[PDB]
Amino acid sequence: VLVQDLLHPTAASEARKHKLKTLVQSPRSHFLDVKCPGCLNITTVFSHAQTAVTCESCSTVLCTPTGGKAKLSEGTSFRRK
Amino acid sequence: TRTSVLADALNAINNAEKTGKRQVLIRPSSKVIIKFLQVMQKHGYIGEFEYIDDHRSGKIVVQLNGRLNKCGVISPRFNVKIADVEKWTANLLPARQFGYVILTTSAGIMDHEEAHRKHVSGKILGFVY
Amino acid sequence: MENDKGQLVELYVPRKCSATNRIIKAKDHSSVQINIAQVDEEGRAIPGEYVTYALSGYIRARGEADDSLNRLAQQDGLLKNVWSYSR
Amino acid sequence: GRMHSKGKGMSSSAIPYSRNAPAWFKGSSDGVVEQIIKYARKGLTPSQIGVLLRDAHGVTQAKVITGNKILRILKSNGLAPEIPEDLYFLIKKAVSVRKHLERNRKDKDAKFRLILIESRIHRLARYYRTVSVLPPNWKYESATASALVN
Amino acid sequence: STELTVQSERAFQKQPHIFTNPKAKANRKTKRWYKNVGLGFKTPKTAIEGSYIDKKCPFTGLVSIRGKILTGTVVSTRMHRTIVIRRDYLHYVPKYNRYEKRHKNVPAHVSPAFRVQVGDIVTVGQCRPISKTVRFNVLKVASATGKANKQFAKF
Amino acid sequence: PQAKILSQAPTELELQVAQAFIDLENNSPELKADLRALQFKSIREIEVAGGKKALAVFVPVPSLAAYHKVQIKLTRELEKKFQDRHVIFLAERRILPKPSRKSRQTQKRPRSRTLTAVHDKILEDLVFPTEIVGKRVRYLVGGNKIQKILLNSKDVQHIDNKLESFQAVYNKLTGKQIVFEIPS
RNA sequence: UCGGUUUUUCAACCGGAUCUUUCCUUCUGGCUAACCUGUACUCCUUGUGGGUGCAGGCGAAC
Ligand SMILES: [Zn+2]
Repeated sequence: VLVQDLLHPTAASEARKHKLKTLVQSPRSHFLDVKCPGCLNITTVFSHAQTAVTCESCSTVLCTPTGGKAKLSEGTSFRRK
Repeated sequence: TRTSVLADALNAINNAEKTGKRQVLIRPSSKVIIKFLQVMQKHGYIGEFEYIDDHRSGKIVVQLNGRLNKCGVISPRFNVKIADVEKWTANLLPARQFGYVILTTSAGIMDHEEAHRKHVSGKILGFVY
Repeated sequence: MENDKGQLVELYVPRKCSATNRIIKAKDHSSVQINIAQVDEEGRAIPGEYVTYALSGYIRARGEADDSLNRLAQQDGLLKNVWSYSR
Repeated sequence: GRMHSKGKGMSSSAIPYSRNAPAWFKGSSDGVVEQIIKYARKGLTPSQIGVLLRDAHGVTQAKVITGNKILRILKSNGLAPEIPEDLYFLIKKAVSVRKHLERNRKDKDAKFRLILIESRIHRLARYYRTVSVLPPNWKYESATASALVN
Repeated sequence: STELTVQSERAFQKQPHIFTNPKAKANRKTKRWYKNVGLGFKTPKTAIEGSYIDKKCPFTGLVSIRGKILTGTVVSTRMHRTIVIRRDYLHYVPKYNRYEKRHKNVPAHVSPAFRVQVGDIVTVGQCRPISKTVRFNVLKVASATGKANKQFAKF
Repeated sequence: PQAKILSQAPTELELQVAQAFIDLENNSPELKADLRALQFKSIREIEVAGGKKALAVFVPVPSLAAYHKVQIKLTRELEKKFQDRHVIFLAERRILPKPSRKSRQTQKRPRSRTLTAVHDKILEDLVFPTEIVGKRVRYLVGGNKIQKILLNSKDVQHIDNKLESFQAVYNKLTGKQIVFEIPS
């Protein structure tokens, strides 16, 4: 109110506010770099899916698409970006 | 539809001034808006202002002096004919004296005094008194 | 304002609020003069000399007034840390 | 604020500030292009292709990675559909609705929805005509629409 | 516009006071008379290479362009050798200080020196009253193609 | 290899740069053949207020990706050989003028040869493989447009000793005042 | 100076010419006007104070 030095707010406020209504819009969606229990290879997989996502060639299935963030297949390790 | 953008820019600014915000965020923000703001600045109505280069459309943050009273944009851009100017100023501005009618011309977006001096007029955008 | 060859007219030159620059009106039965004492070491509150503000009725009425006063304080160095640029 | 309901949604895909490639996310451009072409060959439609790229492979938006769009790329390789993807989908939907109506004689709501669909189609048709993607004086509706679909 | 036939009326038609001598040897045979209309217009070669007669043509006839020269879109091609231009303009009502999209149709005779299709803008000229309503001759169908050679989307 | 890898070759500075490049070629597997397919359109010397100097090396454009593939190492090497002075790899772009109401049609301009676009490209390029976050533009009461450029909070130190120099270069190029910034 | 007059000290103010990474529709020839000029050099204050002058060549002065 009255004065809010606008352009630079705290990271917390940005995190809270709808990710469209911010200053410079950036997606708050990651790329899970995922590893499977099968082969020793990592796949760059978007945090959301819309697709049942198999591996590079293997029929392992990494992520099952729910409404939002993809719930990973039971026990699969994953990095970030 | 956000049909006119200058209008939108001014409206929010006006609201801010009425409340007593020291700063406004303008959503779409054009060449035209920027030029208008520059004009306002030149006669000291607006403080600093910062155009965010959104890798999209635009965004303007304004600093308000509290020297603003009403900034209006007139609805169609009436083509205006050098004598018409006088009439408009009589209608739109609180004195024969001060404040400005911000008309776009071929020579650029000027106030009205400047236009008169330059001896060129065109369509009107806004005003600032 | 001035009658041609100098000679000031227009009396009662309005107080402007320090927070909003909005004119403090004649019957601003809402506005206030805030007076804050210039201060020194051991006892010492220096009588006669204040850092002064005026707050216009309207801001106060709205409710957001305390924060404005804080802001004013932080500018004239009457406070540090209390009020920040970003909220 | 939504072309047909009273609803005013703002669910939408956002975009990142960088037009430049996201640094670490490797591969190339040629590979991406190849992938896109393969997908096109398989019968998928632009949006679908993009989706496939984004999730499984190292893709954000083809524009960022290749330079050109998806549709543009398709056009270049000559694999793009004759009736634009969205329009085609609309037509399909319309056909479905018509079929439903054929079966169910009393289903007023369905009819109403069909009307809206038709209107949407008309709008789209007009705009394609204007930008010259559908050859002029081609109208898309009820009898021929079904034939067009597949 | 005419379109083929050349010499198909009840009468048989030629350009007047212009005559082809059977005595002299010429491979070109017929002498065509043309007219440079002026006013910075390039007189279309499709008259000089042409074969039609047509009395209301500005190049290969006695009709001569003076006074007004206007432009505007072609609405209607539906009748023979003439066209309906629609010269659309904005007329001002002061009481409101605003404007009207106003109609008005100029019928203009078209020389077959032109291929004119619906929607094409035409620099038309004023002249000697051709007939009843028609007091203009099509001078420049400036829109040569308007995407006709490049209509196809595929590379 | 002296007066050859320069597109059009007149100046002594250019020759010196070519010589330096030749010297660099002694590395072999990574810094040769990749460096052979690279040309300098010209070099522009920009004097920076603070003792140090800046060198803008102009590149014909289809070469830019290749340059970026190398750049950092190359820049370091150049700094080592041409001491004190900093080096900016820049891309020369045409900047075709605006069509006037009268002026005869230049078969349309592409949004690539527009001034603004060119300037943006320069900003992208002149600043390292750092990649610009956001821009602000300030307009100050006096009437001074000040571009403010936001940089990635990672990498960073590849830019610190050059920021002023970068600013100076930009000013010499365009006229606009840049300020560089990095958030916390 | 016998109430007006013009420069310097000074600004704002409109205008024009420009280079800048930036062209004003383009040339066939008139006409070049003056120097980018120099062919002899000097009337001459110890000299870039001053140009009558004809062979390479500025076009905008239309
Ligand atoms: Zn895996």
